[PDB]
Amino acid sequence: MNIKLYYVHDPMCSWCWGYKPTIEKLKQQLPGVIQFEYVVGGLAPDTNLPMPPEMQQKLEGIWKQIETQLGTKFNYDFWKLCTPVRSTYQSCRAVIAAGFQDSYEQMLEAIQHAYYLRAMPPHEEATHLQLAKEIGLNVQQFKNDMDGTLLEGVFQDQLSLAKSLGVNSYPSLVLQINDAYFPIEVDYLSTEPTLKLIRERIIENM
Amino acid sequence: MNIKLYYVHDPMCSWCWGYKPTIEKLKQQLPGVIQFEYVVGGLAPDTNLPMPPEMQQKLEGIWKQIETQLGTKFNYDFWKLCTPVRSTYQSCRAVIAAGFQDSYEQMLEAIQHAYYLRAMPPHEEATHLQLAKEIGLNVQQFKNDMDGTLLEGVFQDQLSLAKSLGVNSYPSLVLQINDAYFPIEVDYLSTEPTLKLIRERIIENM
Ligand SMILES: [Mg+2]
Repeated sequence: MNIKLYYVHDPMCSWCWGYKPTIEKLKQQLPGVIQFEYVVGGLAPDTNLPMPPEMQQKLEGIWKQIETQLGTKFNYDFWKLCTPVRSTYQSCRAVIAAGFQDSYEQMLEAIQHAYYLRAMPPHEEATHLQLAKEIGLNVQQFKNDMDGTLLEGVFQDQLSLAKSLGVNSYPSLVLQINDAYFPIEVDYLSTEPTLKLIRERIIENM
Repeated sequence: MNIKLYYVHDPMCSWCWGYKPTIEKLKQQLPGVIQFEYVVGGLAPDTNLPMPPEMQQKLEGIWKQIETQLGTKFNYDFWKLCTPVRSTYQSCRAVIAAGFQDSYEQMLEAIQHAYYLRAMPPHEEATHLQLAKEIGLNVQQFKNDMDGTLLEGVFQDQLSLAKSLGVNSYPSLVLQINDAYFPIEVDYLSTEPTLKLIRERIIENM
């Protein structure tokens, strides 16, 4: 029997940044027989149009919700210092490209820190290349990888997979057992109920 | 995947009687893939040696501990009304003979109630016959099965199975997953920690 937990996220998703300490603990605690697979869900298509000011006020107020409920840190200067753009695809391509040099998780964290703490635009090339350097990547290979057809192939496969798993919001977990798929509820604060749900599913399917 | 939970017990073990409501709940709650198997371990070989006063007092003090810790019921008149004998192989034969007529659990409970509640001597043949009659067994067949070499064989095989499973004392639980065996700690007051131990072990071996 073949068992996999998909974690469907976006580097620019606020709740996923709120979820970070728990999903990392979850992945560490998961039994070794379960593969863990990240899937970018692709929160917003490529675009250069600046975010209209109502959408900016909304997203800012969501950061404050997450801070209140989860204790998550945000540098609110992002809304003052940057021109926010509703576009997340480049940041998904950056994490996948970093994954080619075995640094998927290091780049994911670096983009979340950039966006939520460092007041840096997470959709910009300048940010991605500055992060690639900081994280120790071969910057030139990372830049060629971002622009190659191999990466658009991988990226497209993950966007289709997120829709195929039935995911329309982030973060989401889906557990696969052979040919069957089971959504798993996210618990933001604790790993214990999530592991219970996973073990229970596996055992009901034996 | 072949999964089996062995419960190793003796009808005349007083902690097994203290365990009874929890082990019965456990057996009801077990996921359907796990088979439950009773194994008699044979606390003490056949004998007529009278239990002397110091051991009668030690065993009665254990009954009090069990009552204090678990709320278990005892009729202490056993200690005034009977001549106790530490001899349990016959009582193990009796539950196996009742199992030949699909009444293993009914005879096990009738022996516990006879010993702990009815102040009846649990090692005496007259007790076994009386319980066989009270639970509605074919009494003639029960006596033939008790005296036969067939039952002696099944009984010796249980004594060897219990020792093979690593068990010297009761109650004990051992989980078999294919060819691997895992001791599972007993929790006298609830099933939830024990089910979690079982689920964790199964997922850790697949
Ligand atoms: Mg004795």
